[PDB]
Amino acid sequence: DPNFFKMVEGFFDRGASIVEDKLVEDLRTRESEEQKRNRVRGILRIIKPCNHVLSLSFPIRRDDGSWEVIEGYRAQHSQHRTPCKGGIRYSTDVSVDEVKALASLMTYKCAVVDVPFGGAKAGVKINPKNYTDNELEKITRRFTMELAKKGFIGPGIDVPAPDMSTGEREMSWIADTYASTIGHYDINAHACVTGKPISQGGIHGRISATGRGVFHGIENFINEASYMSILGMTPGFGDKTFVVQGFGNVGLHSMRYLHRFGAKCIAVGESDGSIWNPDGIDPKELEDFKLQHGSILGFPKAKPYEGSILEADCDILIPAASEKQLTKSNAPRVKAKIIAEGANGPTTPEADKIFLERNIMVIPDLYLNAGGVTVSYFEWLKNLNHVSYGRLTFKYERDSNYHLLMSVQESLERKFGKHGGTIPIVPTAEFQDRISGASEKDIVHSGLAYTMERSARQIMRTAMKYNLGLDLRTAAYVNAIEKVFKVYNEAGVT
Amino acid sequence: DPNFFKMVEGFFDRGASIVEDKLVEDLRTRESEEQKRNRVRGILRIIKPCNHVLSLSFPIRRDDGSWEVIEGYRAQHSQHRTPCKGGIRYSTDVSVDEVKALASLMTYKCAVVDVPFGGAKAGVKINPKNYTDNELEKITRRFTMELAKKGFIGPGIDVPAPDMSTGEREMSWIADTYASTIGHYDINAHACVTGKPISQGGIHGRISATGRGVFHGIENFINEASYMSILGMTPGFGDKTFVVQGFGNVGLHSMRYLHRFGAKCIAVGESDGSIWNPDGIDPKELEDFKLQHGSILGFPKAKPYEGSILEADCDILIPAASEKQLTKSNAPRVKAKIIAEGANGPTTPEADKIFLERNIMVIPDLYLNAGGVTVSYFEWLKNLNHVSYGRLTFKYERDSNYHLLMSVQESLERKFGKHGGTIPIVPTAEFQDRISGASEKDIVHSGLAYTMERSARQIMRTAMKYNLGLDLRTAAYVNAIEKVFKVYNEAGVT
Amino acid sequence: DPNFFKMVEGFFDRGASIVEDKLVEDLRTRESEEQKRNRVRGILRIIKPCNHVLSLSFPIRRDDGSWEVIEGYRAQHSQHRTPCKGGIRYSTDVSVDEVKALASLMTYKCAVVDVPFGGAKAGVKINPKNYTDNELEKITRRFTMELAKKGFIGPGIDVPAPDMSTGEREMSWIADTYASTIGHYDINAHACVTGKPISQGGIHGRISATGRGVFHGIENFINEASYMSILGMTPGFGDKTFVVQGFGNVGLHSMRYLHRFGAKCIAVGESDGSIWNPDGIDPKELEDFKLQHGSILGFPKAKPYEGSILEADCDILIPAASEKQLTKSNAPRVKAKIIAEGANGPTTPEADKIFLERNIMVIPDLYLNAGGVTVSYFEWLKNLNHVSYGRLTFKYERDSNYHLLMSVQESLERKFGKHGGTIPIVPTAEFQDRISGASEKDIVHSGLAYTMERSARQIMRTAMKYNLGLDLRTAAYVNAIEKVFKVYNEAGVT
Repeated sequence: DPNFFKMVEGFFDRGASIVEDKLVEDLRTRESEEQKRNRVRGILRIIKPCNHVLSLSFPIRRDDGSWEVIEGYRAQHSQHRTPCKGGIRYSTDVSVDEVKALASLMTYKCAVVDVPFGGAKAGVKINPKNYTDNELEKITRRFTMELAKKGFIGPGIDVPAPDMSTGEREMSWIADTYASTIGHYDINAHACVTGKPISQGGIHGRISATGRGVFHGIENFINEASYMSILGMTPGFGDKTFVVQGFGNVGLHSMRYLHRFGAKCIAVGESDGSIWNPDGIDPKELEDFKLQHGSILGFPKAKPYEGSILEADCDILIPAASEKQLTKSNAPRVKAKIIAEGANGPTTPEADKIFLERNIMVIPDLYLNAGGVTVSYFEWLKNLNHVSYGRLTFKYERDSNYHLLMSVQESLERKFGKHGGTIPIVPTAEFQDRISGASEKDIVHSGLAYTMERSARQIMRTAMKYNLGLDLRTAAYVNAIEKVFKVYNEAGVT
Repeated sequence: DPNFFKMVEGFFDRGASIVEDKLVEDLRTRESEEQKRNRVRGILRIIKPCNHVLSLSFPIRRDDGSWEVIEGYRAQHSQHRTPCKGGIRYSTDVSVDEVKALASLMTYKCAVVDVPFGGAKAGVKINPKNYTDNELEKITRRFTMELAKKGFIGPGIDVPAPDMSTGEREMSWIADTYASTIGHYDINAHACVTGKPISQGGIHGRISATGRGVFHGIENFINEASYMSILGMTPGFGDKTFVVQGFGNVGLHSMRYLHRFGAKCIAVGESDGSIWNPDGIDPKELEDFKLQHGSILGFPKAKPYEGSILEADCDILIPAASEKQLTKSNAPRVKAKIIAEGANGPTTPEADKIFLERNIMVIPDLYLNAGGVTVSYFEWLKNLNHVSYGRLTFKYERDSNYHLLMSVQESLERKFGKHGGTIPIVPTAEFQDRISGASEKDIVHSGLAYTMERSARQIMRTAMKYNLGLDLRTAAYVNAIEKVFKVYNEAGVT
Repeated sequence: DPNFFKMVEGFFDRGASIVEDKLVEDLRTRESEEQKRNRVRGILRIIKPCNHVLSLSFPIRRDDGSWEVIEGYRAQHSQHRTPCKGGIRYSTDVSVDEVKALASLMTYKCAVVDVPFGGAKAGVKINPKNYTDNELEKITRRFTMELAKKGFIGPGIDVPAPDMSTGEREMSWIADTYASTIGHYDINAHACVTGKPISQGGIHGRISATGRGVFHGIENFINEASYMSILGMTPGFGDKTFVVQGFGNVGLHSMRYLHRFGAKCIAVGESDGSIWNPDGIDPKELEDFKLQHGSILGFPKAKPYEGSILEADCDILIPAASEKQLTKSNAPRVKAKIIAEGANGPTTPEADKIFLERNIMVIPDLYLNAGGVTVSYFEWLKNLNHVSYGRLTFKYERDSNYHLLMSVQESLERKFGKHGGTIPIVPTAEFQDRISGASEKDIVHSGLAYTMERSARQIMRTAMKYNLGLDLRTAAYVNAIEKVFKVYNEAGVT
């Protein structure tokens, strides 16, 4: 099993060759009179590497007293985009290659969903379990101060992002550290770091967002008639059967939203055990069972599944919090029509080739897991604006709606109101509840869904343009590479 | 033919006398107990001059190698407004008076359309044709660095604007130079310079905007019944006949939009030649003919016009990219009912007096050519916000519209739905396309049209207030002078 | 042959063990009541690593046009000292370990001679010969801009230093780049980079200084009676015979100053060839012969030396611009009484052990090659002061001297001047020339000699304290480690 990093480098090279074969044909050819093959190759070679990587060896004092050094790597992929986003990870055995490849992946993920951010990644070689909470807080504070003195962390340059390992308390600590080290003089200093708690300007519904994104992404490919016909199944709006690997938060939200949309979860797969039901599993009952018991096994009115969850005859299979569980041997054996990646690199490229051979759709992880990035971008914008979304406009919109309804009322009474009185002023119960229950979370949901729909449409158009019938991952990579090429090409280079 | 600069100074003096005769009567009289004639005269004398003018003599190295100096003049008219906008021009024979008068004109143009910007102008004494692209890039970079070291260019102080001579590539170079010289640390540094390409945060539809503005401006005066009655022609919404001088981009967009609105272009005038048709000329066919041939002469189903395009019996005459083509002798000879200025100073003040004598409407250029300024201001705001307009609200608005339609559906089924089913949920085909095709360009168009309508209404009110029946240019100048007077008078002076 | 970097790490560990065995005994024991062995070990572990290392992958455009990336590594060892000095090297096959070990060596070298600077090193993976002068200038400018945006280069943080590969033209380019990128607003911005040309505030006599330092260092050990008696030779002020390996600038200045001091150079060794004379070689004649011919072979009144220059029966042997020419086998064979290192790592640690066995003195390179660092520090101070040294005081001092002489004159005439007139007012011819020829170069020479004498005295005291009879290198390393320990230990740690 090759590392994820050679995986990313190969994906970039594969997309780069295809996009280079096309750019020199249509626009780069008229861009300059001289030969453009070398010019585009040079642009691609400039795009490939990560611009900045820095290593910090900073002392810390343990609770008992050790005075030992901690090594932390910060990688900023590029400064084409000035504001960058970078997740922070506290894990043993991190490398400089770790953060370089993750920064490249992050900048491409921001590119595909049209989020104006560069890619970055911070990795601290430490085991969070071994060290106490106070020691972890001191490590975070020291790392933040050292990173700030070097001019990396900051609203203008780089915004931290919460990885699965890091909680929001760490980011409250990071925000306090930045406020102390650099100062709260600037207005934009409030938007220094994302992932903040709600009282600190934090966006609402952030935890569900990633899972929510998955629920949208699959939807955007289910609605398409062409791909569903190519696969050979009818579009499964409500009759689709899906199973999920693992019980992560993203998987939980995804299965809840799929059940709300009408889909049925015939089985749930997890490392500890698998649960099988003839028709479906209740998301709320399963969630309560998991929160109390701690394991999905033993669910009432359910029989544990025997075998491999990947090989089940489901319409959709969603691997979540999984790394290379579906191997080269697994791909021919599985009969799932659609594989939707909820985690990073759930499948091998050889398995992808096998899927292309057997005409099993793979939906790229890069498009799916960008909901959290989009919502973090929205939260950054909210922190910059310093206003809850729609605060000044909710009553204005509802007054406009009521006035429109009253206008329809008066017009109907004027024309057809000679006998009796017409009452169109009454709103729909769902619409009335939405008007009364209007909040910023609705705006965030609408923006996330709109961004996901646009990204899916652009991915489909790119796949059609380059004749990638089923290799959606390559199409997404080509789209990201084309966008980055464009920004760099027309941006002046000193 | 007097220079445009004595023209501007005389316009300012003419407006200043009229506004001074009025301010001391109504509000300045109660403002202070003592004599106010001298106080208002002092305010006007302070308003008149340009605050700052700076000359740079900076070395450049030619491709062959010459080591020769370049002289560049930067004029900021005033700092009453902190953010200023200033166009950059690369032309031989520029002067300090050049940039002073152009800065005064720019600040007045920003004032009339309620754009919160001061006036500025940069002029570099050089011939762009003689020097190669690399030499021009080096000149731009050196000029930008020298201007930045003196603290003129910057989001807070002064934002460059694209003149007809300068392309967007020069402004990409200027943005890169500013990012290098001062740094990308600030968030607002992204909004340092307007006119950026779309990938860099550039506004969409900028090229058409100026022409679009013309199409709106004339409209805002066609709809008015009082002025049309005074002229003596019926309001020509669709039966108006218009001709244009030159084939500039502004003229092209103006004639296309006029044809879409229903107006007919009986003839097209250009320096190379003129084309005459009995009824109209197709904008798309003429545009294709011009792009291929390079000259409008020889258009299919058209006969070249013999004589002077200015003297044609058109309802509307639009000079574009023209300087004093309509002289004192021309004004009595022309029979066009309306002259709409698409360029700076197309007509002489003596010709304006003759037009007032013969009751031929002149629509001031200051109000017409401000569409580009307004759109540049919108793009600056977008760069500050770092968000495409309406991104978070499009789906919310369309969901609200669908909910309103469904509410009307349910109410109609409740009242008149005893027999059959009513279907008001279906939107208009045009409305449905607009909902599906919603984008930022629509918002920019709406904002530009709203600003132009407001400016036209204020100009009409000012003209009525000061008894300027047909001298709309003087009314616009008086309005701008009054606005500037107000900002300065009630702002504290150290 | 082990790398120089394992050499430095082993030297640091060897010194650290010895200094740790002593600190816990005398001062650290009273510093804190609890156990101090672990405390001192922790301090040493914090001291060892380099705090910051950053890698830049920046694009450049070749003259033909290639658009290819350049990798450059910057290592700052620590910030215990805020102003750091770092040499810049343009050489193929540089590594991050390269710059880390060189930064550690530089900070220790600054520590031994009491120069308040931290250690740093910049290494660019490129071949200067392949690229043209314009390409090299562009590489330097791009590297400087990228390093400045990250807040490394600057008077407060890090000052560049000229390596043997880099000329002063590169540093003029670097100074211009820093002035453009950050700005000349600050007074201290003049002192951003050392190694400047004289017109730019550059110190005089910088080129000779390193060689001059060698001439002082050996002197400071020749004058000592104890070490010379231990070796078993009489102190050779004028009868000493010395030979030099290579014909570097440091070697040239060293041999010229030794000849002026009265020493005789019986033979000169170089890679191309060796020249042998019974008594001595004229430095000026040899310098002219080398500048014209390009090789020392064929010198008039000289016979080429046959054999190995290292094995010659000289009193002093000075390797210059040499790397591990004296190996383990060489050490027993050589009969030179004193080996004075003019370059970095001329000898292996095994050869050092053999020298200790055979009681042949080795004078550490760290103490010898610090003259250039000291003079660069003096030049930095001059740039900060913005005044040539002694400008306001030369005439004052000479007036004071003349007044003292006249006072002695008058007193002698009062007491012994009854008969005749006494003339003590006349100064010594050498003293009169020095008074007339007073300049800043004399002050720089005096400061360099004073610093070298103090460093030699401290090294001797440290060697006596720790019972290192002949291992002067270990004594110097222990002294540097003790100084760094002190600064860190008594400085507060967050």
